[PDB]
Amino acid sequence: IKQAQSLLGIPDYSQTVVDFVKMFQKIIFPYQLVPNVIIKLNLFCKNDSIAISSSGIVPINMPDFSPPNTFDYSDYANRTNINFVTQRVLTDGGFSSGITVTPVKYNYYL
Amino acid sequence: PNLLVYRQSSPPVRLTGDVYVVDKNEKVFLVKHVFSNTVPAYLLIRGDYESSSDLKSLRDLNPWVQNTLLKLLIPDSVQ
Amino acid sequence: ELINMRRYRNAARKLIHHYSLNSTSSTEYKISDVVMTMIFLLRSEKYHSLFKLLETTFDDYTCRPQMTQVQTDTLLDAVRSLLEMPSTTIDLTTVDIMRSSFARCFNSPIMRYAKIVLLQNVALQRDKRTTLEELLIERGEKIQMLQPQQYINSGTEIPFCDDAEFLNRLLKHIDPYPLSRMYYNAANTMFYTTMENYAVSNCKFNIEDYNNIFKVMENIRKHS
Amino acid sequence: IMRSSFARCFNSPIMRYAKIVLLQNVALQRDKRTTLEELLIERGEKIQMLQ
Amino acid sequence: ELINMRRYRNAARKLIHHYSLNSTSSTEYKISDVVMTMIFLLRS
Amino acid sequence: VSNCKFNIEDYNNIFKVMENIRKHS
Amino acid sequence: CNKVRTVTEIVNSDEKIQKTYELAEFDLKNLSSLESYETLKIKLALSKYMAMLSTLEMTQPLLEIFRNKADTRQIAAVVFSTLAFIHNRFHPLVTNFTNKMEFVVTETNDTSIPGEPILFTENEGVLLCSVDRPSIVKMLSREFDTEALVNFENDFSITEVEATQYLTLLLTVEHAYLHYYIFKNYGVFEYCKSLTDHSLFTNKLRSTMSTKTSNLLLSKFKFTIEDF
Repeated sequence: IKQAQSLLGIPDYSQTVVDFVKMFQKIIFPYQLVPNVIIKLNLFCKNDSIAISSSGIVPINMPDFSPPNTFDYSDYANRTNINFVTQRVLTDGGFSSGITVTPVKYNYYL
Repeated sequence: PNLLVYRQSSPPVRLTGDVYVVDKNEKVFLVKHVFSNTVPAYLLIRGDYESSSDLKSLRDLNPWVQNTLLKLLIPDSVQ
Repeated sequence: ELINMRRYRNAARKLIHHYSLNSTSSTEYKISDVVMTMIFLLRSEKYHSLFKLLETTFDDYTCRPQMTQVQTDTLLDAVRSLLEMPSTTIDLTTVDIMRSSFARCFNSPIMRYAKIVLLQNVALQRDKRTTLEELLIERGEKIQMLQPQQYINSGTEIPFCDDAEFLNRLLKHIDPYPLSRMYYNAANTMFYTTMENYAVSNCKFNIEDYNNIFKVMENIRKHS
Repeated sequence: IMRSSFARCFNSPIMRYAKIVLLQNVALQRDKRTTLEELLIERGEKIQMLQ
Repeated sequence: ELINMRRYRNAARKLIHHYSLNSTSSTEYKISDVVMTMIFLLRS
Repeated sequence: VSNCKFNIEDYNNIFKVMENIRKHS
Repeated sequence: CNKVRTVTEIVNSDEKIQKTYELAEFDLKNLSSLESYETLKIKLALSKYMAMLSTLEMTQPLLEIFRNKADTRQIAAVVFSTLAFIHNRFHPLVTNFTNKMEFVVTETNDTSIPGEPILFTENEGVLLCSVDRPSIVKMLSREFDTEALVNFENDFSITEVEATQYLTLLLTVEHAYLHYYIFKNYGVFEYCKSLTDHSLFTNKLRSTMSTKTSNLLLSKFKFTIEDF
C-alpha cells in the first residue's frame, strides 16, 4: 500500500487502505475483473466477487468452478508458433534478449 | 524494463498536452495520446522530454488506468 | 526400474556442459560417462533428435547434417530443456561444436591417458583456411565504415565512491572468495571465447603460441 | 575376462579440450629486491604524521 | 528405423570376440563400437 | 617481513665485530 | 649455504654458543607476506572497480546490461569507465582523456575480430571504440565453476559468479588498453603488427619512468597451456 501511495497517492489519508480499495471498488463491476490491488492484498484460496446476475469475476466464471477441458490449445501451445512470434517481435524491436512470450492459455471460457 | 527503450534526445524533446511523471529518477513519463479514431489512450514513454505546461498529478486518472499502472510499474518479485 | 535415470541425467548434464557450453568445469571423463549419456538420450523420446544426430556422425564425421527449420527449433528446445539454461545463446555454434567434439570422440580409439586436443576441428562453410591479416583487414573494412553511437567530448574524471564504509563492506563480502578460482575462471573463459570466435572464423589458430607468447610477454615485462 | 576387459576399457578417459594451467611457482622468486633505505623512508613518512 | 540392428549386433559380436579371445588382429576398435554394443545389448 | 635483503653478515656482524674489537686492547 | 651458523664472541672466555639456523623459515615467511600483500592489492583494485561501477547510477545487473542490445549507451559508459580506470592505474596523476571517443557496438560475426574483442581504433584524430557485445555475453555466461578446486599446484548481492565476471571484464579491457598504449606510443604500423603477435609488449612496459610498476592484474599468477 505504501508503494502504491508513493507511486500516486500524495497525502496520508486516515483510512488510505480503504481509500485505495474503494477507489477500485468503483471499477470492479463494469469491467468485470478483479483489481490487482486485491490480488496482491491476498496458494489457492482464489478470491472472487459477485453481482445479482449470475457471473463470476476472475475469468467471468460460471458459479460452479474452473472448467476441466473446454477447448484445445493446438494453435498456441506448439513451440513453433511461440518461437515464430518471439522472432518476429525481436526482429521488429531490435532486441537481443529480455523479452518473453507466453501463449494465451488462461482462457477458462469466453 | 527493456521495453521502455530510453530514447536519447539533445536537446530534450518538448511535448504538448497533459504530461504525468512516473519515475522522475528514471525519466518515465505518461502522455495523453489519441488516435484519429478518437480512441483515448496513454503512451508510457521513457527518455528525454519536457512539457509546455505544468505536469498534472498521477492521482487524477480513470481508476482503470491506475490499476494498469500498478500492475505494470511495481516489481512483482515478492510472493 | 532397471535404469538409474537420475545418475545418467547427471552424467549427461555434466558432459554436455563440458562440450557445448565449455564451462570452466574440467575433469577426467571416462567411457562410462559417454555410454550413460547416449543411453540417457536414447531413452528420452524428446531427445531422439539429438540421439539421431550423434549416431549419424559415426559413419561420416566430416559434415554438418542437413535439417529443417522446425527440426532445428525442436533440437534447440530439447537442448535448452536438458541444460535448464534458457538464459544463454545456444543457437547454432553450440550444436556444431558438439557435433565436432562427438565426431572426434566416437571416431577416436582407446587411450590410456586422455588426448587433450583443442576443439579447433571440423569447421563449417568449407572455406579455405584463412590468415589473421586477411580476415582482419576484410572485417576492419566493414568496421571502419560508419555508425558511431555516442559523442562524449569533454571528459569527466573517472568517478570514485568517497564513502569508506561502502568499500569496507565490499571488502568483507568479497574477501571469502578464493582468488585462484576467480583468476582460473576468468582466464579459461577468455580462452574459450577466443577459441570459439576463431573456430567460427575458419582460420588457423596458434595453439600454444599467441596466448602463450602473450602470457610470456606479460611475465617477462613485469619481472625483468 | 569379459568383466576385467570391460572394466579396464570403461576406466579409461575419453577426451578433454585442454585448459589453462596455473602455477605461479615459488611466488615472486626474488623478482623484487628491496633495500632498507627506500622502504624505511616510505614507512617513516607514515609514522611521522600523527598519533 | 532409427536403429541398424544388424550392424550393431555385428559390432557387438566383433568386440566381444576381440575382448574374450584377445584377438590378434591389429584392428583397433572405436569407442563408438563400445557405445553401439551397449545399445544393442540394452535393446535385446 | 619487510621483504628486504639485509646485510647477510656485514651490518650485524660489523656491529658485533666493532663492539668486540674495541673491547680488546 | 643451506644453513647459517652464529657464534657469540665473548670477551675473556672460551665457552661459546654455536647456534645454526636455516634460511628456509625466513624464505617461507617472506613468501607468505608477499602473497598476502599481493592478494590485498588485487582485492583493493577489484573493490575500487566495483565501487566506481556502482557510482555509475545503473539500476540493472551488469550481465543484464550487457544483454540489452537495444540500448548501447550503458555499454559505452561501462567500457569508457573501465578504460579510464586502467589509465588511472598506470598513470595516477592523469585521470580524464584529452580526446573524445566514439563508441560503436557490433552484433555480427563480420565485425567480430577473431579473438580480440575490444577493438581500439582511431580515425582523423579521434579515438574509436569498437565492441563485440555477443562475445562479451558469451564469455560472461559460461557458468563459471564455483566448486573448491584449488589446482594451484606448483546485505549485498554479489556472488562469486559475479566477481568473476567483473574480473574478466577487467582482464579483457586490460588487454585492450595494452594494445591501445602500443598504438599511442608508436605508429599505426606498430599497432597493426602487434595485433597479430602480442610479442611487442616488451618495449618499455617494464619498470621505467614512462611505464611505472603495477601488478597489471595478470602477474599475480603465472599460467600457461599444457599442450605438448
